[PDB]
Amino acid sequence: SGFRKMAFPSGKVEGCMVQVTCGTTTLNGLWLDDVVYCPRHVICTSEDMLNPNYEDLLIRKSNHNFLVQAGNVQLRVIGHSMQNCVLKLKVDTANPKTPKYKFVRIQPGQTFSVLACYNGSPSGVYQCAMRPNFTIKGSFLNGSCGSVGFNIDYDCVSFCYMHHMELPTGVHAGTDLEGNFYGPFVDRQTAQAAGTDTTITVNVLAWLYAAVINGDRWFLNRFTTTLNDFNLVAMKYNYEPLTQDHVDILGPLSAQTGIAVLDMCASLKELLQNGMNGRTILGSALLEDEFTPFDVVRQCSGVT
Amino acid sequence: SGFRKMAFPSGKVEGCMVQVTCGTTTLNGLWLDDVVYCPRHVICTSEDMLNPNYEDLLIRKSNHNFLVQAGNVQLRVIGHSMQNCVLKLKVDTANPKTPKYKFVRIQPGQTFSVLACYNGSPSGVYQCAMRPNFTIKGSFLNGSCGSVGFNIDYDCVSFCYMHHMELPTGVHAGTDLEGNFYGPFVDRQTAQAAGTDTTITVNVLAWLYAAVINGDRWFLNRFTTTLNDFNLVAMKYNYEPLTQDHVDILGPLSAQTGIAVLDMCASLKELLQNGMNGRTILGSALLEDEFTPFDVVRQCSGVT
Ligand SMILES: Cc1ccncc1NC(=O)[C@H](c1cccc(Cl)c1)N(C)C
Ligand SMILES: Cc1ccncc1NC(=O)[C@H](c1cccc(Cl)c1)N(C)C
Repeated sequence: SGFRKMAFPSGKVEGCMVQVTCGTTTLNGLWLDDVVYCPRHVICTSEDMLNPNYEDLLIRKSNHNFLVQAGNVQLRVIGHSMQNCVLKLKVDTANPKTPKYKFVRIQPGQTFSVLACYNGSPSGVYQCAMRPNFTIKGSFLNGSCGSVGFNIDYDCVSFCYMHHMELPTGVHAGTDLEGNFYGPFVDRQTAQAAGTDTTITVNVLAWLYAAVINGDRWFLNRFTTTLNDFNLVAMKYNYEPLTQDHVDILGPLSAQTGIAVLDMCASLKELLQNGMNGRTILGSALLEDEFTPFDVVRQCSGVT
Repeated sequence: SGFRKMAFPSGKVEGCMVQVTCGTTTLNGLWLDDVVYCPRHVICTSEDMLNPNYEDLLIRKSNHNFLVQAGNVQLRVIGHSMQNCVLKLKVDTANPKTPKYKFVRIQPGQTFSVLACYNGSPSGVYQCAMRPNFTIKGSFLNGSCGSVGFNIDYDCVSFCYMHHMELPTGVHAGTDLEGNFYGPFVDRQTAQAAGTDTTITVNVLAWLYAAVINGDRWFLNRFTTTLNDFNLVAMKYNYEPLTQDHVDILGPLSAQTGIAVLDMCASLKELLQNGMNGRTILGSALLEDEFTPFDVVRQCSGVT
């Protein structure tokens, strides 16, 4: 029993973190096999970030200009290329701590763990959701660029995020491991619109199922609703519209608790319209949306 | 910017987790040097747990009855002893992944990360506070016994908790790594009173300082208070009394923000008496108490 915002064990990722320095700038790199991945803005100075021409800035750089250090050992850079907003530094040594890995571009609403790093050293691990607006609400200071997000299936690490930028609103933006930004963001010091964000409805419902499994059942009621009726309430409260695909994904949780998905929707509708009346659910006084149905099943069954 | 409930990187602890089996029961062990540590209830069957005589149950056991497996390798047990509520299994091989470590008995109100494990394999990592009543609100299922709590200073892991029991109320109890339970708990299947819990006042204030540092300042007011006036409010709302030692510990945060500790106390007093009026602080609709002043400094400065 109990339900916590749990991150994956970070060990396999800690063994991949390196420090990358280019001129005056130092940030984090991810060392997988014989390639070190890092944000391309490592080649910029403060005068460049306003509107950098990354192609021209990278032309003034040679393999010997990129300093890569893994703990105390210096890696030898034998190749360098830019792929979208990431730099790929070929080194002469494969990382002996390279786990089984994949690069994946996650969907908005999905979750992942972040290993925050500074100077190539890990400081902490936390669980994040990729917001429907493609930002993440993380915890990152200057020096954290290059820190990554990931999921773990058995022994395989699926890297899904690389931290690049803090927006003027304090929210975070970054790329997949091919260097493609999530959302409309660009890697330059300009005011950037993070669109309207919505609450991940299927995740709130998954968390309500976690609450029932763990004993928090005060919010269950004698009501039901329909997808169209529920979605009229979701639009009013800026919640993502619920689809039959979402209902299908909540099937295991509906089977486990014996509570039909539309009956849980009616509980959510009443919570949206009336609030919590000063009560809490799983230690929270607000509707939590950063747990997927998969996360709830995983945490409630004990998958390692 | 941003503030998250962050756990320490779990890597150094993952390399210590083993599976311990005694007869029918399997739980987690912590392998440090040539000793494997685990809850002593591994020697019990379901008939024993109601009122076990651990001394007599351990007498029916030999070194060969304790099966220890680290990943796929079997460890050879050459000694066994009981220390309070923990068993210490001497093995013939020192763990080559043993980090620099210490055993510490943490104080109530202090925080630590938990690496939840099943069959010797890690499933997730989360940050916990030792409640003033010596329970922890974690996330543990059957099989998680032997999972540990820890803090990390530079390269040294300070192990502070070993999970033993879920109380009928769904909260968690365990021991330090010498086998002494935190609180009045005993390792037997009996109804056990977890005393009245209070909110960790110094931690709520630390979190209010984190909120100001990160831009959430709506709760700041034109008022002040005194330790005695504030403590009249803390007693009414079952908050731990604030002492000058707590004020001293909040000194770095007071120096950084320029907000005197008693002025922050007056904000807390008004939040306690009026609620949040439907607003949030650092993404929360309730006063968060599981961040110490140290955690706030660490997260806000970037300690790795
Ligand atoms: C300070 C900080 C805090 C938290 N997360 C990231 C940063 N860094 C940044 O946002 C900036 C930057 C500015 C503009 C565009 C981009 Cl891609 C990056 N770097 C270059 C220092
Ligand atoms: C099921 C479970 C879920 C979460 N955390 C722990 C447990 N296990 C327990 O609480 C029990 C037990 C019962 C009584 C006393 C003690 Cl010390 C232990 N074990 C033996 C299964």
